Amino acid sequence: DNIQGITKPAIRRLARRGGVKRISGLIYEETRGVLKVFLENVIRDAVTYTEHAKRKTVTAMDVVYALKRQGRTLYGFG
Amino acid sequence: DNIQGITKPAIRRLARRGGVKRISGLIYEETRGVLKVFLENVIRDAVTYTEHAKRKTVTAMDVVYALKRQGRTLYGFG
Amino acid sequence: PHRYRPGTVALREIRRYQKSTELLIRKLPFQRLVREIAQDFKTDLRFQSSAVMALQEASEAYLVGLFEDTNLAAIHAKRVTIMPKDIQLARRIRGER
Amino acid sequence: PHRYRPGTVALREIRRYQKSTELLIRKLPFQRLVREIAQDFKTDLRFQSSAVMALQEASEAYLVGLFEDTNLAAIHAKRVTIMPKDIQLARRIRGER
Amino acid sequence: RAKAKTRSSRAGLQFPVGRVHRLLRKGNYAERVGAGAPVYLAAVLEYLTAEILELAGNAARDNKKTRIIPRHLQLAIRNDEELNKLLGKVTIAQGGVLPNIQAVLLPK
Amino acid sequence: KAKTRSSRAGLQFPVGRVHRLLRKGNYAERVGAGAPVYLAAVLEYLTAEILELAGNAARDNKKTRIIPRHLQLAIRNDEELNKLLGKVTIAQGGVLPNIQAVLLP
Amino acid sequence: KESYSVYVYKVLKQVHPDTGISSKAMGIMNSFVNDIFERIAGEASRLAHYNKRSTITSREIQTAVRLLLPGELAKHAVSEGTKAVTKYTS
Amino acid sequence: SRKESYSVYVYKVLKQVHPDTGISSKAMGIMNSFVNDIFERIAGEASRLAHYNKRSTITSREIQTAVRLLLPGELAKHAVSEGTKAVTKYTSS
DNA sequence: TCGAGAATCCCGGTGCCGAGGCCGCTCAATTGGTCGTAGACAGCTCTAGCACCGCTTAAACGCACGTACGCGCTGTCCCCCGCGTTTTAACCGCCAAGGGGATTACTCCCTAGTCTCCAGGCACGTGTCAGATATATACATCGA
DNA sequence: TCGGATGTATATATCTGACACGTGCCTGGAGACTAGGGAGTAATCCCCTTGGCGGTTAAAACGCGGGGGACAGCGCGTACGTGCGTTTAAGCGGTGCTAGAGCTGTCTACGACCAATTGAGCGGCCTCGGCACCGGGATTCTCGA
Repeated sequence: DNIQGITKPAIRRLARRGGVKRISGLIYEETRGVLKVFLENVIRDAVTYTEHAKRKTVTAMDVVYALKRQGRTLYGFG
Repeated sequence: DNIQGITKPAIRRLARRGGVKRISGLIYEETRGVLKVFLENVIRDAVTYTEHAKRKTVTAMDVVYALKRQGRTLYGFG
Repeated sequence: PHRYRPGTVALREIRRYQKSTELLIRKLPFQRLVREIAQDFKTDLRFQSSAVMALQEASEAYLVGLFEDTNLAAIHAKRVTIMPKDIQLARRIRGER
Repeated sequence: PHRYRPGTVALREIRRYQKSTELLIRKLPFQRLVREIAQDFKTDLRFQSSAVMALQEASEAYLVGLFEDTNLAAIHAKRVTIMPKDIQLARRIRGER
Repeated sequence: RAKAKTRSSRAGLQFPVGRVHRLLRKGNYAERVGAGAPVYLAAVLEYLTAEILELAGNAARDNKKTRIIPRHLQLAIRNDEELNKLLGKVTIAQGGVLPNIQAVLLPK
Repeated sequence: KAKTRSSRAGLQFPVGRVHRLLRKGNYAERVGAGAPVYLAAVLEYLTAEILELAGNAARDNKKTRIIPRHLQLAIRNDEELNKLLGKVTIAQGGVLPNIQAVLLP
Repeated sequence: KESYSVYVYKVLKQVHPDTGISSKAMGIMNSFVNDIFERIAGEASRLAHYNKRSTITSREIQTAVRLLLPGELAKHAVSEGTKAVTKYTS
Repeated sequence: SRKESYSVYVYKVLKQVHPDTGISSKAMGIMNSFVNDIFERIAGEASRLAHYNKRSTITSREIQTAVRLLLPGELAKHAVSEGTKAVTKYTSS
């Protein structure tokens, strides 16, 4: 039950960074759900890369490749 | 100009296919503008493709390659 | 004098234009527009019929998708009519602008 | 005995977290969530701290963009508070279902 | 000299192993191409084509038509929940859009 | 006696390394003589523009060392570089400080 | 000119023996096959380049399939691919 | 593990532009990932262009067309001009 | 409820043109040998990821109170839909031509390939200063 | 509009830990020469794209109700900011240590590659049945009453 580990003030901080003034109650649950979906999608490809590499450790480069395949290029890790 | 060739009934038919019940009067000019922008974007890539081949004819391959470049793959033309 | 209630002739034609697979834009004006737009890139260009047909199909699909997205945006604002602010909202969320 | 009127503390924060770059989510809970999610794909799978940090930052950026989009959608609806329907509209317009 | 049995028949497929091998070699994908890679790719392509054609034929049958047209392709792609996201960024020429009217817009 | 191709073209980026990477990338059967030079020139110009914007953005903050935040500010503020890197996330970069006019009181 | 026309027709008749296909539908099927082929081949080449491998084998194509096909599609695709590879080897 | 990077060359470019500045390690890693991404993007577009015209050689024409396709307007013009200038100087010497 | 009116599905009859099949008939996929070599496999090393353990403290949280505003209700009014009337240029068929997009033949010159050598750039060690941090001060603003 | 009380940069000392500089060496980038194959050049010639003319009319433009929806204003009560004690757990520092990534050494089975060669797939020619279309009829929404 670590999806609740992303606390309500964390979502509030992210919304403030995005520039949001007021927050509804259901926003926390909805953002937890969408984050869970996004991490599932990215980690699926990362683990697939790890499987194809015959490795048991997920290096940052595999995560970079998974993000690139999803249309979200990441700079600063390789 | 020729952008006026995209008549108001054409915009109405496009909205109907999109599933829109009522059209405001300002929709038509904005739709013409966005269509012009999209056509410019695609035609730039298509014409660059036909220049690279040292050709003065814009084939269907150039158009489909341009569309695929903007992530708009088109099926049915080669 | 039978007068249809304003609104039924919308959903009626909507069923028709969603059931059909036409191109909804007159071919000659669109070809003229494509030739004009390409004139600003290279002088004295020639366009294959398949090329202009593909351009028309791509523009058709793009515009119907944009019209679906702006319909969703207009519904979100508790409205039935689509207004340009919905157009720029959809285009901005889609990352175009 | 004073009190800050609603709205000012939101900006005292919006400016603070926009002018400064941080992670904004506790490292260990997010790492535990990442491991829990990855457990459903491969058992007893190891990770790297660099990979966890990359996933952290990617998630931060994704939500930040999603929050900008949903804020704009909420403002389009003549509103200020963001509702879950705003998130759903943003995700549907972006194509993420 | 023995009988020239095709590789597709040897693998029990319908898509070409030889042609896919040639396209993989000439596509500049890799310096070398394994023996089983064309077979695997031909099998995957054949399965995908079979699924698309099955759903397209079902859609055509729903329309009381025998021959398959692009409209049936569009219906088959956009009705399924996986082929839609596999082909979410593509457009089917003359395929149109699937019928969908928002419930809010309906009268009464 | 030996002169590097980078210096022969009046460039800073390695023409030889670009040529080797073009050979190794399985991009095409053969690589032209001037293709690595052209690609290195394009990369050098793009890096020059990026570093110039990063540097003057950093100087705007009275910092003489360029950090990822300065890179993010430089890329997002410029219209064309933002278009080129619209779908790119810069680690530890942050976002442009902007608040919608409706939110202000 | 190379086209998957006869091949798609054979698959159709295997699945729907009493169903025809139009020329435009056949062209769309050919375009779909080419797109999927180039996508999977590009992903396999990318995997080989990432893992410093000079050849693409059934493993690379399998991983590319798993990456580019969602959920049940990937499972059935890898099932058919493994079946065909096992049939070919024996 | 002889890892290759673009550190020295990008540092040279910075000293060419701003002689009194420096790059942090994270920012330099972002620079390396930016140059690698741009390089692979242009090379892939050039390979696609070569394969589209039944051509089996990547020349300056292919790189020119690729950079014209990927970069925005004024960026494309400036990059094409600078690349042509570099190609001509390399050819002269 | 309801019935004239208006679309709408449906079914029969007619046409017509693309889907399909057949028949040559090239050419590229199959066989079968060598020839080299990529990675398959096993093994050694060292390294960084996992687990614990305790500390100090940021912050998460559950809880109160005030009130901003999200939403529903009322009303106005205006602009967009539906339909009838009047252009009009889109469409279809046709013919003419020229021009340029593919082809075939011939060099030809440019790059893959191989051998040699060297200098540059990357891993290593290190002295150094750009900047975070701690402490006190100007200063644009919620209530009468 | 201001007394005044905050979190807003500003002004200056202290580490300090990343940063840029000697450095050396080995390995990939230059020079040097071949050759032979991809590509430019030349001719050509036939498709097809541009151009334009006449007839039909489906479609577009325009005008006129008028009504239903966009929008402004008010009321409310309801959920959402704000201090605050706390308690909850998160970084922060130190070590154990061990699975596991990374690099080495055989060498073997696998992938080019080239000489026949042949059957499968491609181009061209019927050819007829699916499907488009039209016309009359049964059937199903609709909107004023």
